[PDB]
Amino acid sequence: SLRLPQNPNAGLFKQGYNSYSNADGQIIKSIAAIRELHQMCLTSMGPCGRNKIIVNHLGKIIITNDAATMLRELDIVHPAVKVLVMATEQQKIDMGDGTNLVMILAGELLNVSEKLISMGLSAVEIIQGYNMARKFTLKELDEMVVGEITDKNDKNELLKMIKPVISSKKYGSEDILSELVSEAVSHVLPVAQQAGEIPYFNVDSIRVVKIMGGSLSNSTVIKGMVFNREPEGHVKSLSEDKKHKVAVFTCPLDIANTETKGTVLLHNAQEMLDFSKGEEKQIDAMMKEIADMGVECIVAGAGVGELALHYLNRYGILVLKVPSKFELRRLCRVCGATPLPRLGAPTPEELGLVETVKTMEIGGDRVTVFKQEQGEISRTSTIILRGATQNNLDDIERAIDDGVAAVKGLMKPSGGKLLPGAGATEIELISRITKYGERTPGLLQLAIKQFAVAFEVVPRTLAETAGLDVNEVLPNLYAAHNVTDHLYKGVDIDGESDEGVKDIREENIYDMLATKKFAINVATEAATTVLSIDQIIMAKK
Amino acid sequence: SLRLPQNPNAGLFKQGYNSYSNADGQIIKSIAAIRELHQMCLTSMGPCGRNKIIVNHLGKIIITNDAATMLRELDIVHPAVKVLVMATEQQKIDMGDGTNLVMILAGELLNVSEKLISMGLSAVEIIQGYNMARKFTLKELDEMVVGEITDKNDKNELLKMIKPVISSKKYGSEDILSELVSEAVSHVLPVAQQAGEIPYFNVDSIRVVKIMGGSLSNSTVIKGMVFNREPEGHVKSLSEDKKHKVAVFTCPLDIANTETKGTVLLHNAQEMLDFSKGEEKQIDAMMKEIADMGVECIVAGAGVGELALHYLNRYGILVLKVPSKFELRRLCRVCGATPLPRLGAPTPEELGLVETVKTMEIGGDRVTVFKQEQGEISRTSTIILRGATQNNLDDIERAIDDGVAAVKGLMKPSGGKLLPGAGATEIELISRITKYGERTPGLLQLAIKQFAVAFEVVPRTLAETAGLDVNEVLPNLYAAHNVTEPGAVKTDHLYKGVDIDGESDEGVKDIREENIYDMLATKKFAINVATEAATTVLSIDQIIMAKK
Amino acid sequence: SLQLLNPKAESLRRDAALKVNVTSAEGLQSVLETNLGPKGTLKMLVDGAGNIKLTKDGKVLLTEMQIQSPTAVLIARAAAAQDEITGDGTTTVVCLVGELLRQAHRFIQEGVHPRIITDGFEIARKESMKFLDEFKISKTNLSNDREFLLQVARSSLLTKVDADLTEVLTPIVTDAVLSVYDAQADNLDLHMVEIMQMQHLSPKDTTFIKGLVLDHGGRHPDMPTRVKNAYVLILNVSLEYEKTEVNSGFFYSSADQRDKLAASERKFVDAKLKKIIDLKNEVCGMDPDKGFVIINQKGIDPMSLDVFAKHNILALRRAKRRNMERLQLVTGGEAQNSVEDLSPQILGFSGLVYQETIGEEKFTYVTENTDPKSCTILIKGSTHYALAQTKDAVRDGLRAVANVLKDKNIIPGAGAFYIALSRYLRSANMNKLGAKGKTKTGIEAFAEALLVIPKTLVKNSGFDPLDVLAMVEDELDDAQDSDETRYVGVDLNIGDSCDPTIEGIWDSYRVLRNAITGATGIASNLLLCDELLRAGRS
Ligand SMILES: Nc1ncnc2c1ncn2[C@@H]1O[C@H](COP(=O)(O)OP(=O)(O)O)[C@@H](O)[C@H]1O
Ligand SMILES: Nc1ncnc2c1ncn2[C@@H]1O[C@H](COP(=O)(O)OP(=O)(O)O)[C@@H](O)[C@H]1O
Ligand SMILES: Nc1ncnc2c1ncn2[C@@H]1O[C@H](COP(=O)(O)OP(=O)(O)O)[C@@H](O)[C@H]1O
Ligand SMILES: [Mg+2]
Ligand SMILES: [Mg+2]
Ligand SMILES: [Mg+2]
Repeated sequence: SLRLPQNPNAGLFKQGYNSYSNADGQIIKSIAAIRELHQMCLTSMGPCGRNKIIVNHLGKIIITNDAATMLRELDIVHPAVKVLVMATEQQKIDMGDGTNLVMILAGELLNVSEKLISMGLSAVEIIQGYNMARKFTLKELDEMVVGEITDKNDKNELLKMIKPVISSKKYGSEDILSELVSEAVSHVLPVAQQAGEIPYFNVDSIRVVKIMGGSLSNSTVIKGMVFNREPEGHVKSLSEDKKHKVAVFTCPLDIANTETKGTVLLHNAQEMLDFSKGEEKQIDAMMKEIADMGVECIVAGAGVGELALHYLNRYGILVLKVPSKFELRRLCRVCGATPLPRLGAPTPEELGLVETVKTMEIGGDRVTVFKQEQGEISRTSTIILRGATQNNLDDIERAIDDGVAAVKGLMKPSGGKLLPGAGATEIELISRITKYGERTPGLLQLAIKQFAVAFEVVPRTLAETAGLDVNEVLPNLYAAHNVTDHLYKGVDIDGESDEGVKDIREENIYDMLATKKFAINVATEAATTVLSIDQIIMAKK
Repeated sequence: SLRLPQNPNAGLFKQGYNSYSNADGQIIKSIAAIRELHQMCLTSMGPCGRNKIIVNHLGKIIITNDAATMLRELDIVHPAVKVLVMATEQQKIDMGDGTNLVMILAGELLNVSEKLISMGLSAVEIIQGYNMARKFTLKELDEMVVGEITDKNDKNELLKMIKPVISSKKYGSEDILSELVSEAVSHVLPVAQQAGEIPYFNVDSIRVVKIMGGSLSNSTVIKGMVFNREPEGHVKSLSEDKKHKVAVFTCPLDIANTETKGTVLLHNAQEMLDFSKGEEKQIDAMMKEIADMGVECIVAGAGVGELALHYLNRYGILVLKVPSKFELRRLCRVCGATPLPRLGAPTPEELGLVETVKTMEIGGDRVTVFKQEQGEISRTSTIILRGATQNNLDDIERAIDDGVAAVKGLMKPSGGKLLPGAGATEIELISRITKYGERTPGLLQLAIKQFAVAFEVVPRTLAETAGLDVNEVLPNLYAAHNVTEPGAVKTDHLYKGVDIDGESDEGVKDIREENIYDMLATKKFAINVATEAATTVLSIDQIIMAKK
Repeated sequence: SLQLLNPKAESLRRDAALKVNVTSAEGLQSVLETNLGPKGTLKMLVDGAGNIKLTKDGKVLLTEMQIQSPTAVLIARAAAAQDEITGDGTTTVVCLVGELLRQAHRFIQEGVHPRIITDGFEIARKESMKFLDEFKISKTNLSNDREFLLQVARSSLLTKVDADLTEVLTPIVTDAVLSVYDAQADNLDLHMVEIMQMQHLSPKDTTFIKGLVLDHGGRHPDMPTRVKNAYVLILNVSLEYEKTEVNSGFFYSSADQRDKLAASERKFVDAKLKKIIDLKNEVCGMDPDKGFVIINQKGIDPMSLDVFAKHNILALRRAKRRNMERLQLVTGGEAQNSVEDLSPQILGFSGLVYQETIGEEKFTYVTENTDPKSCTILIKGSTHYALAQTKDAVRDGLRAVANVLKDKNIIPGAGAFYIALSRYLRSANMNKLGAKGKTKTGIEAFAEALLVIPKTLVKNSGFDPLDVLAMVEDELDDAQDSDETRYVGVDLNIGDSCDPTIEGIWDSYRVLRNAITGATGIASNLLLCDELLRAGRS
């Protein structure tokens, strides 16, 4: 009675495999273990949320209070957590908004369902309960809409759109960053009396150029872009020509050499004497044609030779490398020209227009600025960020990426209508689902009630970060909905929040309809998978 | 696929425990394990047998031709081989004769059983076969017996008894070794003819003291005994006749001290003056009653004090040390004295009779001799065995124990009941047991047949060790028994046997004129214990070991 | 639940705890399956010391081989505890728990609860107790049938040893048991019957001695060896020296006073020897024909042995506690401790006392008593394992035959008890029973588990076990309608049925009763256990 018989199925699967089935207690092991990371996204929620510093294995430090950026770097051994990880990444790549609700609503459905499993309700019935509750949630959100927008062009109308998104990440900066993003969208959208038929928009239109140093208030908007690059050859005129035609060549400016390797063959010395002048006259025949039409700027992606640069210096033509291929096409969108791997000659139809190009230092480093006034632009803009630390500017970039991603979420579908925010529609869904559970008798009614209780974390998480008592403002808020005016009740965050009532229209806090629908679906599908599994099979390392 | 499950439910027992069933040819392996040390016994049976070196972990070496002796030192792993060790150990303790046979017969019964188990005979029938063969074997040994001793003491009859026994262990020369035993047997036996008393003989009576140096021809037969002692006071040749007296005391020759805190106590100077002289006068007064009885030698049992020694050698009383129990008891049987632990007067009836006590140089060290004379004979005589190598002294000494053990075989049964030796007793049972197999029906006939084939090892071994070809010597001997008993009485074909040295063909010129025979009591228990050795090994079909 | 609590632990639950109890049961069953029956295989046990001990008893196999499994140690205590008081039925308990677990485990896989299954075993066990009353047969002990005791003795001895040892050792037990029955009818096994080791000619030379044999003899040569009429004397007083509670020095002053005080050592011993001489003076008549012997429980001083040797009084020292409790039964005398009050009534009687010695040891034989109330069984043997094999055979044989005289009933064996319970449990009306629900298979599981024992006897003989029960089933189908009460058996010689009433195969009453009771309790407790774990400080 000292050594056990060692589980005589040990002839089966190797020691590295670990089984954690149910009955043994898998659900109890999982729902709990994940409460640690549930508090991470809960503390980082709201305008007063705390950012989290994540140092990866390489050492690149990041500080972001989202959920998709954090969990991407966290090497998590627990498999049940990873269902929540890439489910949040789906929200990042598709909509770019709601990572946090997903990590929070998906985890709370597992936390609140502790009562159902512990009481002894069937796991199969719980999946059917949340699925039917999911369908009722999607149908009911359409009726609580009061922000039906149809203009979606002017800048003041975006104050109900961008400023709630920017107010979440770093609440202290609202008017400054909203002016940068809203002015960027106005430059992106074309000037027209009526632009319809689903005009195209992409996240790559608005780029972010991070410059070290300078206060956030000193930032400005640039219609072109700004590269950390050294110009060569001459100083610009900056007002003399009034406009500049810019040719963008994929291939470098050099004598056309083949892909297969060759060399110089000379049978006699007569060709040796003319070979020194032949290379000069060869490029001169191709370079003189470019200068006739007045191309005052050339952009060659590959390395430019010194012989080609020498002929361009005397005529005063600007040169630029732009080695990366992705950022090469964005410059073409500004001027409105096409790429040309052939040398050929410049044509008027394929060549664009650029007002001026000027060179200075913004944060000590010399950069090239492609700002133009009175010119025609189409889907291009940049926001020059000035900040004290690179760690803080990284969060401003992702905040802007989430802001412009919401613009993609609006203009791509037919309607991206608003909803009441600040803990207004979430408590309404608790009343709707509470009334829905009594309409259908059956054993699944317990699942319908507990699905509503999971939505409680949204108001109190704003109160917990605000340093307020949850047991005072949360039940007091229910008395305000008794009865339009009752729909616009929300959670106040201020020193005068003892009353617990603040009107939404005074500050215009709103949320998107499509963002919450996609978040509720991915959250329910995430909880559906974790509650459906019973056995989890590991492996060695 | 890369690794087996390595025998699941093996944690029922410890990892060191292992099982060994009859399957997987393991009973054949146990027969092969017997075959390893059994072949060592082939070259050790017979008069031409070769001794064996056995170096123990301590370094004590014993060189020998006897099975029971060699198997004591070897540490054995196989349990089935240990059955042969304890079976031969039983043979040495009870009869002291016929130990190789226990080993060579029981090993060959397992050899021929290798053929029987391979044929498909059940193990239960194998035991029934040898038991029915054993009852017929022991029955016929009493039928084909010839000759008897009929006299406890005779010069010529003992040559027929001792000589074939010691011929196996250290043959050498026949006469010089046999006369030492036959002379010593006559001294210790209580003859007492025409009285009707029961004979009595002890194995511990005859004992051999090993002394280095000399040669085997210079060995003599001492009437008394001998130790390697030194007299303390003085040495005496004792040329005075008119025999001395002997007094044996088991307690030390000293003042009987108090067992509980013997300590002096002297209150005044009057006791201090007399306490020193009181011990002298007290020890002297006890010696007066001992000295007036005419005793001249006292054998002490423990350490003797110096003050007691001063008064003993005053009157010329010899002192002898015997610091052990058995060394003191063996000496009383010689002179026939009754010891008393008291320090008083020995009783005259209890005083022993020893004529002379000599001290001479034999092995370079001091020894004390107690030779008696023809008058007033004694028992528990010794044999001075001289030799060059100490290892040869050990094996010759155990040959006397085997010869003395053979003399024990005459006392208990009704008589001698000698049998013909030199393979004649084995080869005769082959024909009788073979005929017995033909008379009995059933599937046990093959067990009876193989039991006869196992008895061929004695003539096959003696022919192999004798440097002869067994293929020609063995079937030449069968012709004497294939010409079975014709109508004429007094047939002399039973005494035909193998021969170690001499004539060609080999049937020996009788074992007769040669005067070599075997004892019935040795063959009875040897075949009994050898069959039990094969019975216990063949009856078990599963073996379990631990730690190896 | 256990891994976060204990940093290191092992836990099996709800499928492995059931597989462990069944797999360990089937594993331990396969060890003792081949040993069960008369044609079973022997089993030796050799440890690292190298000693050898041979026996077929399951208790010796279990209580000598260390075992690590937690299930088998309960089977070891169950097999040991049943045998320690009863002396028979060791492997039967292992086969029942070895078979009842696997026979129920198939239905646990079907989904039947362990609670209601074990409820069926308990109510089925009560039916077997009611069946023992009708199945047993009454036997009157006043007849004093010696042939009936011979057949009971051959039941156990044929299982352990062969027919050669059984025939010679059977009447050794019968002569010892024939004296057990008396007017008081009080059974006494441990004090009356004993076993003693002696390396001698062979196991076949075991003989019966009616008196008490002792493992010691006379130390001095002159003391008598053989005595015709020896009147024993029991004395628990120690006649050597005694150190005397703190008593210290014999402070001697002069040299003459030294030995004068040393002579007082004899005065305490001689004061007790004089009482023996005064007792010998009363029984001094016919001194050459008669004799006297003294047996002491403690040691005797060698100085005093010469006193007994001069008067030709035989001396025996350092006897056991049990032998002092047996001299009164053999010789008929009475015990004494102090030397103050003596009488001739307490002296026993013996018709023959002789000694025989081999090697260094010496044995004293006493026999030819007038009315011996006890006796001994001096077993002979060759090797140490031969004595151990005869130890377990005589230990299990005496307990089996002794239980027949305790009660007035005896159970026939050879599968008659198990085959009879099979038809009883499979044909009895269930409405008479109080069990309902899913107790249908519990009756069939325990009823079918009993069939595996009598065919395990056949598995050692090599015949087909299922075919030799065909005619057995056909015999009982016609025996009920033929109006003839007979009990069938299982003869392994020819592979056909038999009758244990005429063949002499029998079994004790409390063996099968305690076996099923102990087996049902252990097997039920192992089924209800659904979790195994190890935890503790070390
Ligand atoms: N000044 C404010 N007053 C009231 N509520 C606010 C204020 N600023 C932000 N909020 C609330 O904080 C919440 C933060 O939500 P967040 O997790 O950023 O949205 P998402 O999950 O879609 O990215 C918003 O729902 C918003 O209603
Ligand atoms: N000189 C001889 N000639 C023929 N046979 C002999 C001779 N010496 C011995 N033998 C035979 O050899 C056998 C050897 O017996 P063995 O077992 O060695 O006796 P021990 O028990 O003394 O060792 C004897 O039985 C005897 O018949
Ligand atoms: N010669 C035989 N013929 C038929 N049955 C026998 C014979 N010997 C033993 N048995 C049976 O073997 C069973 C076990 O016997 P025993 O060895 O006394 O108990 P255990 O095997 O439990 O120690 C008994 O039930 C008995 O009926
Ligand atoms: Mg947001
Ligand atoms: Mg011999
Ligand atoms: Mg039994």
